[PDB]
Amino acid sequence: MVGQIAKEMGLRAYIVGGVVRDILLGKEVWDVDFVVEGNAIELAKELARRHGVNVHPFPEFGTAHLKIGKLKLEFATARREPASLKEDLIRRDFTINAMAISVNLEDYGTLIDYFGGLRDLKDKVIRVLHPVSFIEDPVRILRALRFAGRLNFKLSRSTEKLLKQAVNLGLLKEAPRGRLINEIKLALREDRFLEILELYRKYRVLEEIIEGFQWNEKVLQKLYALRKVVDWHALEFSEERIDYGWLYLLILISNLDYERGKHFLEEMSAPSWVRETYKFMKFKLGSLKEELKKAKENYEVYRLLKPLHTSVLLLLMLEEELKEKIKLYLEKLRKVKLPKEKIEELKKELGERIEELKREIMNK
Ligand SMILES: Nc1ccn([C@@H]2O[C@H](COP(=O)(O)OP(=O)(O)OP(=O)(O)O)[C@@H](O)[C@H]2O)c(=O)n1
Repeated sequence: MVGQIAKEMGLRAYIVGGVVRDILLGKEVWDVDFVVEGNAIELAKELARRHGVNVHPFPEFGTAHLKIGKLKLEFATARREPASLKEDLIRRDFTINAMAISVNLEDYGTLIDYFGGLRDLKDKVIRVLHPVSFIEDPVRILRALRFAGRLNFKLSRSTEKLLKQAVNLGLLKEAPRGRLINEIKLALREDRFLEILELYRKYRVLEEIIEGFQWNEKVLQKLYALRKVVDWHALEFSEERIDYGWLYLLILISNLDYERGKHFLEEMSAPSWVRETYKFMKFKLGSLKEELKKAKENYEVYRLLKPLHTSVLLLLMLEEELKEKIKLYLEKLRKVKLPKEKIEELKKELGERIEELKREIMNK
């Protein structure tokens, strides 16, 4: 599609960055990013045209978003911020993000590796292009680790020292907060997110990020324990799933104050029930686990756990004692139902009698 228009336009168009990586590693992505030696916006406009699909150009920035099918496309004009592709690439973060694939019909299919992105790709390694890089875009500090987390990669040695420097230089602080919180967000959407936390703690990045936070053993314990819990509840109920990353985020801010914590979650654009989970854990959780343990009958447990959110329950499973309790609630007590004739006999106040029959049959 693009290669042919680039012929008609006599341009050169390339697939660039993570997408390429995702391809070499065989991930599927319908979000595809290009860099153009030529006018990108018009290439986009003609692609859209011939497909007859709506396209949004961005004249100021010089890019265009357009969506072919459920597949998404963003065309960007090459820039050094003319510019050779190698210039567009050399400004990027990591070797494995620095590659490109030709849609140009002559070299079509070609992986373009200047900095050894493929070499470094097989070697399972996070390597920046140049050493100033961290200073250039400090958010990368996380992304690096993030990559290393998701794909199980090691930092380049030089990269390692570079990163510890940058961290230590508190660049992590002086970077605009918005991009950082953005990153942390995208980090906690990860399946490998725990390993990312391993790297976080390793470089102590979080201490340069959130106000008043530091790491303690118990936190880590309950974090791993959380991974077990999430593994399990994800296994049993496939329809009951939530985005679990938040939990771990929460587990970090637990020892923190409620003021700075809720400020931080609102800062994290945490969903309502998330910040609500923060509030309920900060305030009434002690009484919660107490009266949960103070409940002798299965139905009392039922009446205690009903109004509350699921994530909160998942958080309540961390205590060894309450494990079998939550197991009973989730697998049994909440599964019990009722016939007709009896209801009609209670009808001859109703919900009273129903709650009563609940209390009666549930205890065993
Ligand atoms: N802080 C950043 C953000 C991104 N990039 C560059 O931006 C491109 C893609 O942006 P991004 O989507 O953030 O990185 P991806 O590798 O595509 O990973 P993902 O799709 O998950 O975001 C890559 O070439 C990368 O080099 C960068 O150099 N520094």
